[PDB]
Amino acid sequence: EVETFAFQAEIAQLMSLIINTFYSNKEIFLRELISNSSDALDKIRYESLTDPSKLDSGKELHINLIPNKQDRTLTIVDTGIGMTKADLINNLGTIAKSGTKAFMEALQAGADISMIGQFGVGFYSAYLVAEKVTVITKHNDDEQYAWESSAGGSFTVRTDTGEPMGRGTKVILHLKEDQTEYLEERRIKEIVKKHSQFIGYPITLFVE
Amino acid sequence: EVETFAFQAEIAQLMSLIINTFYSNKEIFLRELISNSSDALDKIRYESLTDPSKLDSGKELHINLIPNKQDRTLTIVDTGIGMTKADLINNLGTIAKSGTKAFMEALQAGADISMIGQFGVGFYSAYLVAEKVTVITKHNDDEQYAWESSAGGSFTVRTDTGEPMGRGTKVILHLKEDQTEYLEERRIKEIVKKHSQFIGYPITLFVE
Ligand SMILES: CCC(=O)c1ccc(O)cc1O
Ligand SMILES: CCC(=O)c1ccc(O)cc1O
Repeated sequence: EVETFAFQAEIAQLMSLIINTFYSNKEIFLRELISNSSDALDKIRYESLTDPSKLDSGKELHINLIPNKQDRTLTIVDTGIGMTKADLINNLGTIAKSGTKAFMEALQAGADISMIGQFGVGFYSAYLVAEKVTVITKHNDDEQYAWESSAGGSFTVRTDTGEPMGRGTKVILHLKEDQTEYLEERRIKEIVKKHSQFIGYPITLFVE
Repeated sequence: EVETFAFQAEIAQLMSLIINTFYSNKEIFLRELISNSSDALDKIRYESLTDPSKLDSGKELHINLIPNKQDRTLTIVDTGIGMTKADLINNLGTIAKSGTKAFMEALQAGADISMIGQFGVGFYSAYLVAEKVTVITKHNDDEQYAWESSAGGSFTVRTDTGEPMGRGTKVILHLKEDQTEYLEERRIKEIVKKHSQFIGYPITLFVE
């Protein structure tokens, strides 16, 4: 059923640093995740140029932001390329061992955490606001998996027996009890206007 | 021998706009190309995690900047993943039809040309300083090709019968007669310090 994995030592370190370093500009987490979704959307778009049957699983390419105040979650859904099980396990598709090394070396050279996505490890900036991230993903090659962590050096992967999604990745952020501002419609609008105003796919902010 | 292709109408338009729009901050072209090389280097690195024989063609991952004042060229060499012939033809691996659409829509909404790489069409910013770009590339799956354009709505692809390179892509910029500043060691250093100081692969500026 549930398989448990250890983060590579470097990714464990990165995460600890994101959770432990005092850093007020937490909002950048949404830019990082939107831009991840935008990159995955490019990949399914590039691939459908040569093989247009890859879109049999969803012809519409978009990003949705779903806050839910009861569950204290913000969900970023994209209909991008999705991850195989192998991708999930290899640090959600990233070059995370050397991306972290490069990042922790930019840090001790005049850079701040906001430059995280330049090293290809943006996803972990989710840990700025979330106490637990759950990642549901579906690639055309493979079945649907749920990936999950509350940091602490381990993550779980299970085949997700719940709701089919067709193709893409849903990042569910279970927010820290003091970061509920990121559930407010006004707050989300502002961040999307400020950090992601020129992203080439519809972004849709759901209402409650 | 030499096959000639037509740029897609949108890419033709983008290029014309890059060549024709008055825009003084031409230097951003080097940031765009370095960051393309860095992305390709990530791809061969991600792929060698699962299959370490993909590095049989070059174990070292780096970017080199080679000015040559006699030929009036600046060459950006990377040992990244390389392009197949198909990739070369599909707009050098980019989503260029819709990336341009997204870009030309950011333009008439408060954005300037420097935001070009956010739409995945950074490569064409080469036309800010070059009268002709020649692209030599080698992917592990395929042979070695030269791709070439002086804009005007057409590009050529030939199998490159010259010097083997092992794996990667070399972008040769044949500079406009008034943009030779980009051949100066001081000028290149400054741009690399200002726009690309935290890129996670060695960048080496060759000397003449
Ligand atoms: C591999 C690309 C992918 O599916 C993905 C990864 C991280 C993320 O925050 C969003 C995504 O869509
Ligand atoms: C497909 C990635 C690739 O080989 C490449 C493309 C454009 C570029 O300026 C440099 C590159 O290395």
